[PDB]
Amino acid sequence: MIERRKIAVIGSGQIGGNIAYIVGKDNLADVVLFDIAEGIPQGKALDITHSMVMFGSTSKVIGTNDYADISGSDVVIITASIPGRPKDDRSELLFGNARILDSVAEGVKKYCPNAFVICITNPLDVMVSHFQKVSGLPHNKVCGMAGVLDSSRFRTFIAQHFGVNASDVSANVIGGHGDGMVPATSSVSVGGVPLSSFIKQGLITQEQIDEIVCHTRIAWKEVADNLKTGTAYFAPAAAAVKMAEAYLKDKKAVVPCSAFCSNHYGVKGIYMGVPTIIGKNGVEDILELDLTPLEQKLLGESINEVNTISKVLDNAP
Amino acid sequence: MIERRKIAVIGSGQIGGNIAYIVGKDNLADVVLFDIAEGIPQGKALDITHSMVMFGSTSKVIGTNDYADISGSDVVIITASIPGRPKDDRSELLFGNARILDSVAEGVKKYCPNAFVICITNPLDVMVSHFQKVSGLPHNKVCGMAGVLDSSRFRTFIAQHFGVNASDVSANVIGGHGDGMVPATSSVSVGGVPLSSFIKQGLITQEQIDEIVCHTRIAWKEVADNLKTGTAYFAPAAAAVKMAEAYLKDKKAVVPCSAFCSNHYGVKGIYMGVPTIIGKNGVEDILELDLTPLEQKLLGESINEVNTISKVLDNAP
Amino acid sequence: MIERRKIAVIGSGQIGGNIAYIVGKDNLADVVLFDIAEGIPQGKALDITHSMVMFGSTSKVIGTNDYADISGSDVVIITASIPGRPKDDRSELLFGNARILDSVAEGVKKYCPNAFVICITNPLDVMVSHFQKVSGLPHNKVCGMAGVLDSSRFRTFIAQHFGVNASDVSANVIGGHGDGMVPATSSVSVGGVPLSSFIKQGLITQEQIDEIVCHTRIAWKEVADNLKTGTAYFAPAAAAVKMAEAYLKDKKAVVPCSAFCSNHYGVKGIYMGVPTIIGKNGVEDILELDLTPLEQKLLGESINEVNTISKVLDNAP
Amino acid sequence: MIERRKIAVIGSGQIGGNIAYIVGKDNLADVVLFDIAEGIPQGKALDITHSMVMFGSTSKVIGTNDYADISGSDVVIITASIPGRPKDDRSELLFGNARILDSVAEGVKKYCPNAFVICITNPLDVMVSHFQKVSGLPHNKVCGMAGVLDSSRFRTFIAQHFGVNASDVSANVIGGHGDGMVPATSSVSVGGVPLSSFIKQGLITQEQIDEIVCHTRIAWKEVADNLKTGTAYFAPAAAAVKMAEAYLKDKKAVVPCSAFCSNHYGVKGIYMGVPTIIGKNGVEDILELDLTPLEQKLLGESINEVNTISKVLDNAP
Ligand SMILES: NC(=O)c1ccc[n+]([C@@H]2O[C@H](COP(=O)([O-])OP(=O)(O)OC[C@H]3O[C@@H](n4cnc5c(N)ncnc54)[C@H](O)[C@@H]3O)[C@@H](O)[C@H]2O)c1
Ligand SMILES: NC(=O)c1ccc[n+]([C@@H]2O[C@H](COP(=O)([O-])OP(=O)(O)OC[C@H]3O[C@@H](n4cnc5c(N)ncnc54)[C@H](O)[C@@H]3O)[C@@H](O)[C@H]2O)c1
Ligand SMILES: NC(=O)c1ccc[n+]([C@@H]2O[C@H](COP(=O)([O-])OP(=O)(O)OC[C@H]3O[C@@H](n4cnc5c(N)ncnc54)[C@H](O)[C@@H]3O)[C@@H](O)[C@H]2O)c1
Ligand SMILES: NC(=O)c1ccc[n+]([C@@H]2O[C@H](COP(=O)([O-])OP(=O)(O)OC[C@H]3O[C@@H](n4cnc5c(N)ncnc54)[C@H](O)[C@@H]3O)[C@@H](O)[C@H]2O)c1
Repeated sequence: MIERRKIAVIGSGQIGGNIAYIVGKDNLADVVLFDIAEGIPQGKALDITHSMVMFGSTSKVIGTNDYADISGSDVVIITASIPGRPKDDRSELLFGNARILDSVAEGVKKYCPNAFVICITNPLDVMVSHFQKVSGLPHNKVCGMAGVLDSSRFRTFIAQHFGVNASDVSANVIGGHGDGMVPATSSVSVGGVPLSSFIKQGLITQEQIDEIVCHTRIAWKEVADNLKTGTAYFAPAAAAVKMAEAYLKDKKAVVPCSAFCSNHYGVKGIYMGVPTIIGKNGVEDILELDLTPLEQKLLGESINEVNTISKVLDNAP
Repeated sequence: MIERRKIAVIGSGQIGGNIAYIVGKDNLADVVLFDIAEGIPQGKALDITHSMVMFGSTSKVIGTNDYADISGSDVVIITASIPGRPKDDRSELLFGNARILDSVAEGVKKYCPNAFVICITNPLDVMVSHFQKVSGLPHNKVCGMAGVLDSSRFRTFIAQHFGVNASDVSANVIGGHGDGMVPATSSVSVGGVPLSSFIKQGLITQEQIDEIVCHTRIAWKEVADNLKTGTAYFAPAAAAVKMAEAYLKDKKAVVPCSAFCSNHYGVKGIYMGVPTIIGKNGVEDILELDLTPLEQKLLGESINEVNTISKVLDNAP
Repeated sequence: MIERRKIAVIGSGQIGGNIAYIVGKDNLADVVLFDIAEGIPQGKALDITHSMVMFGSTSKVIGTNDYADISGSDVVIITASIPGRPKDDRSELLFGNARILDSVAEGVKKYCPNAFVICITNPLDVMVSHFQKVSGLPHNKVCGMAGVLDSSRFRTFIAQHFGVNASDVSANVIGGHGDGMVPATSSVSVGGVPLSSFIKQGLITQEQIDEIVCHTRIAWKEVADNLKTGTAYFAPAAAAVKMAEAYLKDKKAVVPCSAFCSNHYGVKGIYMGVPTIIGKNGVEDILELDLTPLEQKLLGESINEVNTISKVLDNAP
Repeated sequence: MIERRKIAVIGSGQIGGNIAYIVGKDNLADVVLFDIAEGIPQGKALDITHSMVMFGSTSKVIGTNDYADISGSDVVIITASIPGRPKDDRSELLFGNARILDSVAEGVKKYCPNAFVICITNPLDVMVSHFQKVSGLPHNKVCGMAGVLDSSRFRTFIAQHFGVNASDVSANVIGGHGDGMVPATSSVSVGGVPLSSFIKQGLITQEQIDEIVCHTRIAWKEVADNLKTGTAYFAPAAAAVKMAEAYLKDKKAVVPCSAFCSNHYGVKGIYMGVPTIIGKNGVEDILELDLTPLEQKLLGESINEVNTISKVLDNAP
């Protein structure tokens, strides 16, 4: 019997509200906006409900403070976080958000244990690992949104240099969602043309490539410093929706995200940004990029960052 | 010559940013986000720019505080306003927002005087009238967003009662965007069936229609009371986009909006909520609904409330 | 566990192929194109498959001659028919297509008895009734596409007169899909304005309305006489997809279609064109239009046509 | 002034009608369907017109046999051809179709000389060269659809092997649209990973790549053999629309098409399959792929086959 698709958004702040907005606009699923703050999800849900007829969507969007309402959710997107932007590093939110995810894990485990969980809450890679351990959900049904955002930024900056449609730039960011993230320049192409060729042709310099890599790594601060009252939320929301689409429509889409990687990239069981295939069984495979020796080292340094913050969490107050 | 469509969003707050998000997502046009507040429009533009590749759109979205950047704009959407939500009525911000729109009027007059202008700034009907006077733009190239939002709520509430797709409800709200808005119950139809028939069939009572009419007029408060930090912004943004679409696509679409009504509804030249036809020449026509004596009276009261508040603004002490 | 939606198209001729094309384009479902003609569905499926990447859809489209391949189909759309356009009346195909539907009913009953069946095969209303009797599927899970096509034509012609967007014209055609079909002028509106008002305003004449009614009734011949090699197929395909959308997305959409009507319009168990609500349980309700005495008589004459052709079939060779 | 976009489709057969269908569905532009055959374009235009309200599009679609009706066309797409499918090679219809394109050239030269012209008529590369010469239109405003169709098939077949979304495969086909097309295997990547890496990882063999390359070159026959009444038309139509989109939306999109290559791939001025950048000024650039010695040679052979057949047409007996 046909049932409507259902996405639960845990945390109805800046990102959560836009996710509901976009999901509703696309008629991808019904949405449940969950939050502990009185009135917030209810007001956003009512507002978004009014827009549905304008978009020609019959998606239902409700606000709640009750985990019972996320029962039967196909996808759970976790945006829940302590207030205030990070000053210097995403891991400043580590202790507070780990405790939030403990609570979220109990709600999910009880009401929708078969859901595909997409974590957004920072510090992303550590939070995803934490959520999986506490919730007990299968590794392939729990992942983190990060790579799509980082890679979209990487692709956009390359596209802005060459003056071409970013959809025609292929480019990946891998590793942890932090300073150590690795935009893999070696496997970048624009319409099938690699960066090495554009260098020979005189259309881009290595220094320009290095600036694009740097820009990608610290892009979050550029947005956050301009917004002042918080961090990026339009693109992170859009990225979460693309990931939800891949699962709900069984796309077998190649998606860079934080996934449990245990037989690739020289690691033996860790959550980190890698190119995955996402479909109706969640994370169905991981693909191995052709990394240079330098890039393999940078990835190693990224893995170290993830392990370091993970150990800090294991010795929390 | 093919040129990209260009939409200028004046005021990059809650509604302005959402308009930019959706316009870009749909690839309806390039977007210029204008604001006086430092950082805000640049930050949102950068964030939204990163999402464009996720949506498969090539729309360019930039942020600015320089009116020279809105030149050649096909459409201008004005959300600029002084801070703080309305208490009981929308017409408390009259003098401040009139002052803001003077600057916008001078900006548009200089850099894009052939633009279709859609005002959203409250108090809507007076602001629209004020902008046209100060700007000197043709009456048919200046209107206000209100009816689409109110009609959308009206359609939504009717649809919830009957348990049907709101897209299959036809319903209009006319008059001023305030407590004296007139949801024309006589114009209502659900897939060809009118409310009178549904009463006779016993599928809706007169008391329920009264509640729906009331809900529509006070719906803005229900949202604001729950958001607590401001007024509705997801649905108002979407409404403005639908109006922009009608213009840019030359749809000849029926759009309830605040337009210069010169020879309909017993008025000689006033900006108020009416069902217009919008195409490439702006407001191209106005339709005449079959209003009941009661609805004629309610609209008459609505017309007076506009002129009352309009004359107060003319008498600048 | 998330499974892809599946639509089976029985008959991969002119309409069938476009249905697959559009369903695939929209990524509404996977498609199985069934036909008895060797090579035809396979070639169309391969061709349409190549277009999927161009549309950004991951829909799978296959061609088959084996009813086993329609197992687990959520929706079955029946386009199967004997060759050649009708000369004067759709019922010329009655005897041949009744026998085809006997075969289709066995395939559906065995492999996907829980499917929502949308019949297109002419003579529509009699074929739908025939399919339901032979297949044994519930009345609410078997219907015929016709009203959406007839009403879209009716709406288009009205829209073409007034020079407005047809989406803003509300108008229904009811009764049998034949010469006796009833375009209900009484409940037509354009942006909430009834035709009676446009007559008073001098914008349309009753004779012009009568021509639009006639044009609607014989529209099929206008298309067919121009195509020469067959009858209309672009719009009928689009109409079938809208009906499939309503079921698969649980829209509660108001859809004029041939449905089993037993407590409305003065009939006690007959398939005929009526305004329905379609959702995940198929035909979930029928709505009652406000018909004039003249329109009630015309509907009576339509019912007689349907019964007459139905009796002819009951006394087949 | 906002004006509607306008696309003229010259030749309203299998491909032409599908282009009209999709353009209208997407509301990309108004459509003029031109043909010499009586009734055909009028019938399809009327049929497609009825579907517009179903799709929620206001695109106007008309049929004609008068070149004056294609005036002011932003894009012209040429499908006009003599009847009958190709036997073994596409270059059998040279003289007949060259004669047809003379008429189209004179029509476009008179009524819409600033139009972006996309030729589809076979033999593609020679027809494109012929049309530009006879029409006198700028080289950058005239191109041929081929590479998008071939690249789409190439991407699709690669994607089927790896079991991933074809949209996440980057792959180009260059050279002539014939047996000497060159699927550049060296340009292939699946989410950043190249075929060389997949070979090393043991996820694809060299023999399988050879089969995929072969499948791509002969794919047109597989479709034609199954359709039996003609050649592929769903995917070719969609390809032409994607090219029109790139122009009308000013996408700066990477489009493999038959373009005037003057200073790349070792040629001084010839129409052949190359990766172009298409925007509002037509073909705005050409990208240089890193071809292997073998691929350079295969492309060289392809270039000769164009000039061979091109010189045969220059020598009109
Ligand atoms: N992965 C990424 O790439 C990425 C990108 C941007 C932002 N982020 C992160 O996403 C998170 C959300 O960002 P935002 O701007 O939407 O934050 P926000 O402050 O706007 O929203 C957070 C919401 O979480 C709610 N919340 C707090 N405690 C909760 C609990 N116990 N249960 C449920 N809800 C609770 C709050 O009420 C608030 O509405 C942040 O941690 C941010 O750093 C991640
Ligand atoms: N018509 C309707 O139905 C409707 C519905 C909802 C809200 N509104 C109204 O729309 C307006 C905007 O709502 P919001 O929530 O986006 O407000 P907001 O406070 O979030 O945004 C207003 C923006 O205007 C900017 N601004 C201030 N002075 C300016 C100037 N001189 N030039 C340019 N920009 C300036 C501010 O920096 C701010 O970013 C309000 O007046 C609100 O009452 C109307
Ligand atoms: N309901 C409506 O409003 C409406 C509108 C237009 C057309 N139609 C009808 O739809 C039907 C299809 O029209 P079309 O133009 O697509 O016809 P078509 O001739 O192009 O296609 C019919 C297909 O049915 C196949 N077929 C024949 N016998 C079969 C069997 N036993 N099992 C499976 N398939 C079989 C044929 O091989 C052929 O491919 C016609 O009867 C036509 O009158 C209905
Ligand atoms: N580039 C590619 O990859 C590709 C792929 C498939 C097909 N094709 C080619 O595209 C062309 C069209 O294919 P189709 O299946 O649509 O063919 P079709 O026979 O279905 O349609 C051709 C149309 O051209 C019309 N026509 C004939 N003479 C004309 C004239 N002087 N002016 C205007 N119109 C005229 C005919 O009436 C007919 O409707 C063929 O040449 C085919 O080989 C190219």
